[PDB]
Amino acid sequence: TLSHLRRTNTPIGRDGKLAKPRQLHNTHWGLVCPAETPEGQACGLVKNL
Amino acid sequence: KAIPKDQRATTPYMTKYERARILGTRALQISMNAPVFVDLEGETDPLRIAMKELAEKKIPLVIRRYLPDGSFEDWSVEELIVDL
Amino acid sequence: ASRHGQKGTIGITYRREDMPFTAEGIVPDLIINPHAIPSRMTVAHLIECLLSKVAALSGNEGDASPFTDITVEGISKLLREHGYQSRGFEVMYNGHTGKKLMAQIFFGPTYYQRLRHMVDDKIHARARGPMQVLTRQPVEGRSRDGGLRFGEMERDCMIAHGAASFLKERLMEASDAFRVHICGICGLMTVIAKLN
Amino acid sequence: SNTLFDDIFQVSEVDPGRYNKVCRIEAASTTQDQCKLTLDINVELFPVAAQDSLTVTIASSLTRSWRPPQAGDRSLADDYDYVMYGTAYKFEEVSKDLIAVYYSFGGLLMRLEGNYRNLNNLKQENAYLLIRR
Amino acid sequence: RVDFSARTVISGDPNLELDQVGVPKSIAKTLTYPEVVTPYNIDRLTQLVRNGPNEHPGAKYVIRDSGDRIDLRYSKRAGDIQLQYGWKVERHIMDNDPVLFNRQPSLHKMSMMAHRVKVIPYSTFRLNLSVTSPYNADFDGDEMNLHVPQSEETRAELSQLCAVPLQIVSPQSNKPCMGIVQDTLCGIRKLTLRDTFIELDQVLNMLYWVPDWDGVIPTPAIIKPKPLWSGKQILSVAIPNGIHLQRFDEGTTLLSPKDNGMLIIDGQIIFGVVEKKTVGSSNGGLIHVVTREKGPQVCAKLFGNIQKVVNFWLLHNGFSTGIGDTIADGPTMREITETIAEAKKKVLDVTKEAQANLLTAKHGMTLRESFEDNVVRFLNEARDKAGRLAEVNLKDLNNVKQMVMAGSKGSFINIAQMSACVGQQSVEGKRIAFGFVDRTLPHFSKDDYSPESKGFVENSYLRGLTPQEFFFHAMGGREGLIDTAVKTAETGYIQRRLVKALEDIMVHYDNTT
Amino acid sequence: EGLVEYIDAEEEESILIAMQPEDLEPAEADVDPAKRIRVSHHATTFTHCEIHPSMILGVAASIIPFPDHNQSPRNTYQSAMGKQAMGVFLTNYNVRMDTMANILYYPQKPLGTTRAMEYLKFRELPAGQNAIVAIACYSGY
Amino acid sequence: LREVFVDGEANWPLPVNIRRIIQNAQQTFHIDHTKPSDLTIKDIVLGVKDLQENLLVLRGKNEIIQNAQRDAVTLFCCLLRSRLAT
Amino acid sequence: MIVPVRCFSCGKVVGDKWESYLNLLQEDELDEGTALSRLGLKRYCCRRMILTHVDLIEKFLRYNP
Amino acid sequence: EEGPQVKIREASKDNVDFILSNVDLAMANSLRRVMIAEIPTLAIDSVEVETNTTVLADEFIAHRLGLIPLQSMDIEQLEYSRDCFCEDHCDKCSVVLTLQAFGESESTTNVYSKDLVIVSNLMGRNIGHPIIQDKEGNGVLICKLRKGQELKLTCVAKKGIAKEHAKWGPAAAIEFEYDPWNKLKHTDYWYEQDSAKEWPQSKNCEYEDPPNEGDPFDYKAQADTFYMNVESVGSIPVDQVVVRGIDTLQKKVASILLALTQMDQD
Amino acid sequence: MKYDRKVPSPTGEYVKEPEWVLETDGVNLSEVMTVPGIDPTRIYTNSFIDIMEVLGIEAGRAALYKEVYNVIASDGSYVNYRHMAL
Amino acid sequence: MNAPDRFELFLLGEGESKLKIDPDTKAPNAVVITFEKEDHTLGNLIRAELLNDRKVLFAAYKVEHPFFARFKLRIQTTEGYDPKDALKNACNSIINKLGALKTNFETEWNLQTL
Ligand SMILES: [Mg+2]
Ligand SMILES: [Zn+2]
Ligand SMILES: [Zn+2]
Ligand SMILES: [Zn+2]
Repeated sequence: TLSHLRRTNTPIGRDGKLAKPRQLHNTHWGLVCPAETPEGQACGLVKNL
Repeated sequence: KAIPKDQRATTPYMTKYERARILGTRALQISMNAPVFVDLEGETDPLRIAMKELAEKKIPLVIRRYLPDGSFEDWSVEELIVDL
Repeated sequence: ASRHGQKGTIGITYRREDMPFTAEGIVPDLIINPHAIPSRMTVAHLIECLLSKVAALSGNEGDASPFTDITVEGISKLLREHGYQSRGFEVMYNGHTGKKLMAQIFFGPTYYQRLRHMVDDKIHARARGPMQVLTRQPVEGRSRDGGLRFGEMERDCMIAHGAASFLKERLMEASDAFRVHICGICGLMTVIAKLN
Repeated sequence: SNTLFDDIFQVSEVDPGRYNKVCRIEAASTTQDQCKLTLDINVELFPVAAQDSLTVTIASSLTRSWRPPQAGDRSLADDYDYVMYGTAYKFEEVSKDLIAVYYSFGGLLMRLEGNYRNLNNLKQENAYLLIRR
Repeated sequence: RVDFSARTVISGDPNLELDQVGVPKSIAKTLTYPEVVTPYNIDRLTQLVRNGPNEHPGAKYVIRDSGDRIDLRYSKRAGDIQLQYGWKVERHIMDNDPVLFNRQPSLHKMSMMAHRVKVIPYSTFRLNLSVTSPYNADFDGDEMNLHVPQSEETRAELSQLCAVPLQIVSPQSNKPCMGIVQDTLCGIRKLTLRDTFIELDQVLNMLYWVPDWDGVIPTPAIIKPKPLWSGKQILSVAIPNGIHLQRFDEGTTLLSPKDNGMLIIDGQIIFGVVEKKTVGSSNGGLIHVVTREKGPQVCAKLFGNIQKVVNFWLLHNGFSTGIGDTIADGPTMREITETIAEAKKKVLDVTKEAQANLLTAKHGMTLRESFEDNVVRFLNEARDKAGRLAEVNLKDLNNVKQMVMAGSKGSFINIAQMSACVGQQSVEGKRIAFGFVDRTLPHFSKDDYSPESKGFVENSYLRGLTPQEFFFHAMGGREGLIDTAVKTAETGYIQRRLVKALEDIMVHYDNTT
Repeated sequence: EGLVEYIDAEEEESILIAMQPEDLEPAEADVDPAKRIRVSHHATTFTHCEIHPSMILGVAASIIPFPDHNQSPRNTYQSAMGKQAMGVFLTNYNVRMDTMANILYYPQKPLGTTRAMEYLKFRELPAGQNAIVAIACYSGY
Repeated sequence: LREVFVDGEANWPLPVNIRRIIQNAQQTFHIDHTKPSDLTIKDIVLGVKDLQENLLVLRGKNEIIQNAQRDAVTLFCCLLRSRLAT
Repeated sequence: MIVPVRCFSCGKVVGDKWESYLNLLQEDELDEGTALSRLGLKRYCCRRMILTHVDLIEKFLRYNP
Repeated sequence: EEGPQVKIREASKDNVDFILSNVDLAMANSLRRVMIAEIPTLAIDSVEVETNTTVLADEFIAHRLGLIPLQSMDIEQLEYSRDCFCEDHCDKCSVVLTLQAFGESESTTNVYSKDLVIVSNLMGRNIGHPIIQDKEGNGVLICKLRKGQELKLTCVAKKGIAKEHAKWGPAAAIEFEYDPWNKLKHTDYWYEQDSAKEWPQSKNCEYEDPPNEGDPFDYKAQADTFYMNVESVGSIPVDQVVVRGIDTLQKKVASILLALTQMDQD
Repeated sequence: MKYDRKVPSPTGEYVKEPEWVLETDGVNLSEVMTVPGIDPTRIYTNSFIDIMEVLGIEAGRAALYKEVYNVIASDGSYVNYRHMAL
Repeated sequence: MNAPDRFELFLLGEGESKLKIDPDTKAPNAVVITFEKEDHTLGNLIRAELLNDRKVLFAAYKVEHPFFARFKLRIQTTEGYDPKDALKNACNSIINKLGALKTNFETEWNLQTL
């Protein structure tokens, strides 16, 4: 329940296919979680803090 | 267009697809309450019966093989060599 | 499933008699296949075991927090101060016969979770039933007592096999199928068929 | 109803290649300096130490299921201590006038070398091996 | 969508035949095969009718020539009824009916194979392990489908064409597409070894387990004081007669000291340890032979035997896995530590030797580009090799190694990354980049090109990563999980087009195409 | 009392940070052959220090025991299932009228834990059961 | 061959495994590597020649086809003769 | 949510030792591991049975009708 | 005396540490299994719920009750409900219990198994008594409750055995062991440097003489002596669980000889 | 680049007789072909689209098939000629 | 759902003898007894003791599948000695043993204190 309260959605309509953002950036360290992310479909777009 | 028993060209063997349809086709007929030209050594399964009807090559059927151009070659199950 | 993406289902239930046992007397609540370890390399599952098989003995809530100063070498030290194999392995006898097992096995407590999606919430069969109105084909879901989709892919597959008719079937005699009257002239669904 | 080979060999060495229960043994004869021997052996039911005096025999007898004991009072060409039974898979020619045959007992293999069993050694499966002392 | 279709969770049954599919009763009682009332059946048929549509072996509709249904679950004259030649009786699916089993997605001839029905308790479709890969399914809650034939000719197209055993050799790789896995495999080896001897009592039960056992207790490999049998010996009982197979791995010499390769004569293992190569989906493997030598039939029937025999012996020899299989000889740990450190300087050297502009550009283009290619190549070289140490120090009694040897599961890599050292992570090739203006994590000093920052995990999965290691590692893995989210998008489309392009292409009767 | 600050991503660029408050501070004047291998403290500029690393995680993972002992992807899946598991989603369930809901007859607080749980109120509302497990090939089921 | 498989590559996908077909022929008659054969050298060569005459893939009664036959057969025989060498 | 009667694994009874256990703590001020051995729970299978369990029930009761 | 003798070691009211000698493994285990899931016992096998205002839901409690160990020394004389011609349970094949509780105390009311009341005729025979071994004397806390939380139940004990559901078995755990100094090599000890040290030594070792290196391998050796320890839930004195076991089994082997005869006539 | 070509030794054996070669990075076959020094017999552009316009369809195919075979073969994925072929 | 009723693990149904004896054609003088509603608890035991009858040439059992409590048993013996009789002996032999055990046990138990 908590988990669903700390979730993020990244609206990349159109640019869904890139060596993109779905990537785990460095700036992300500490603010977002490294592992907790959905497989396929809309991966790395949605992040849990 | 029709092809004489001679001038025959196709395989002398039976395509699995041929056999399987025959077998199926026959069994179907058997279970349709059709005459069975062999001694049921106590078989109650139309397939099984058909399979026998086949290993004794006593199946009244003729495969008509059609050729891209329309003409066909007719082959009987009596002839067709069943290896597989 | 455990907490290391080690999801699995049940494949059968046994009883203390059939289950393998340890001289101590104990027996397993659950049996996972070792082949679910190498290629997946989930050592934490493997480690949770050893840790817990100890905390359960000392009654000291074993800490398995991320980056810390805890060792496998250091847990085995505790666990042996308790009498059992320093590695967690234990001797075990075959339930059926009762003869020792040539090998030894990894035996221990391991928090597992029971996640939704239970078989009976899925089993689902049909053979003729409700029929979509417009289409006149089976209907969707099991809840509405519907049927199953025999899609392009399962189609291409039959064609591949050569199963000419098992196909015609799935498509006619097993779904749509309908009879109609055509005109031998204007090839249409015109014709007024008063079937009496 | 015969015998097929007799001699005594001396172990040149014993090799337990990661095999806690079996060791392959090679030994030379005490007659012709041509007869050499290579043979796997169960070192748990019949230990063997380097340099020993072993007796080797063969023969094809004393093929219908195998009968357990009972014969506690029957035939027993078992005046030995180790007695296996297997098959031969090849008859090789180690150049010149030297022929060697290979054997196998459900896993255990055997290699022999010489030349006077031209009419002695058969080419059939049957063949019991023996060893004593 | 279609009628006469079913779907549930599936599981593994080391007791069914390859071609079988354990259907749960629940379904059998719901799916009906319309049979035709005929003198051959009338007796047995009416029997069902009577049996009602609730007892298993039963039926649930009867139909007269007048084209009208008889709802056997109601219709006052339920118990009544005298069947008739030419009538039909939609009956319950019974053991041995031919069915079209399958898992999605379907892009393989081997994604839909016919099977011998086998009504069973509990609600899960049951299949044989060795027919797992053709469907490419796991029992992690994998739903499979099932379609039931309807005519006699239809069920014949499934029997004579789409039948699991008929599918053992794959046309798109001219080789077997079904093997022998996990337990069975991992065990058939432990059972084979020269060091594996079985005594009477057991030797028998095994013999028995094999359904075609000519009922001839085979003369013991050993007799001397205590009569024993070799694993190879009885397993051989599973191998028909007329089988011949020569192998020769590496040091193989018709006396294979390492018990390499393998000889099988007149269906009897003469020598050599059995495993993946011998009993897997390999080309000239045991299966490939049997199928081509004896017949599709004989083959399928072969898996069974092996499985049963083996599985049984395994059940009693037992097999496990645990942390103990990941910890290596104390010294081999240090020996690794330093083998890592030494590989750090061999880097550091090339570090200053490039900070002092003494680095040959190299055909490798760009000095910097040419720098990396040396560093990486230096650390990898260390991992692979850091492991080559543990891999050889793990005794022949280490479960993990055993699963690897038998090849049931695992690669030596998996050994390294667990007991020796993980390795250098990566993103598009170029080790961990600088998202953090001239560095990796704010826990680092600007312009640090050392390995511990460009993303090199020095610890083994056993010791456990560090904040930094852990984090990079992540970025690294999370990659696949992406080129899978996009690949998946275009993959599909390709797959279809090809297919939609070559539909109509079939070998005609003139042998043209 | 200025003893801790809120540093975002941007202002994170221009700073240095210590992992551990201890290990990464004292002087260098032996080392466990079992532990892992952490680099060093080659710097004396540390603007800030990390409370505890674990905090880089999210709800999900926070529950995984020893996530620092598994192939990164394993933890990525496990953090997608603890969502499909069962437990005690509250304690007023016997008074709630929500469509669907699942409760475990006998919950059990895990034997293997993460200090991080303490704030996730887990020991107070578990989601599994410490099952006695044996990794063995048995029936082949 | 060298004009086809320039690479030099000798291993190829071909019907009829002849390596085995013989291994069977071997221990199926318990042949012994001691005593001499009994084959007329006419036997071998003149037979292996008749063999190919029957590995028919196409059948036609005319040239065009009976020519395409010799083709679809080629790459094989070469393996054949390669193996059934006097 | 109420102690469990008997330990899933081996079966020995258990549901009574609750208050007895929860007592050797608050009153006899002891350390869990020792309390259990004192309640006859020798093996971890049962041992764990108690040590773990969370009496949510108590929190349930605190409700109303 | 004649064959399979015994030397009971430690032994009490709930445990039976004993050295069963001169027998066959097979048998040793057979018995074990029997003692586990084939010794008949009684337990609640049905619950008629009149009124429940507790937090726990019906079946939940229902379930609990089943487990509640019940007396059953005189179980051998109380026919299996599926035989007591009576349509659906006679006094001749089933005890019947009751449970009623009310939230009187303005402070949590514990409902134990002692609160169980037998209502049918015992016909004078130890049976259906909620077993108790508690110190205070109120064994098995069946459920708790607040203010006006009511609970009215109707329990119907019956025969049945673990095989048919665990709530029956009077076993609870059985120790088993032999060849403590692995002399038959029925196991290959997994190690790292030296099994001996790494692999703990069981207390049972003393009761059998150690190895003695040099000595070859004893291949004719088989398995006598089995260090067993039968624990009990209480529904039967430990001892019987051992005896009644040795019996049920004994009885089974008979039904085969018996069945063979009922088959020799035709 | 120094490629390792295998070729007929005078003695018969097949051996590695390395050769230097140029790999473009833009493409205009039509003319890089008519340049002296190159073997306009072994030239090749991964762009079969061209190798078709220049060299002629049949060769095009050859390239096509060749290109395809590779794509699939970098995964180490065998696929019996016939298919891709078709 | 599809779960069979627990009691089918020891309660024979309509028309099913604990025993069913079939002649094995593979070998001479051998039989296959199908013990319904039984399992290892018994099978293995009979099997084991059945092995001491020196007049017995073959004895092995097997649970054809876990879902079904029932097992097969095969017996073979020295021509002139019907198996069934060998089967009995085994059983009896078994009983006598147990009997003694029952006995000898009690004895030791009564001599105990606590
Ligand atoms: Mg999947
Ligand atoms: Zn018209
Ligand atoms: Zn317990
Ligand atoms: Zn009654």
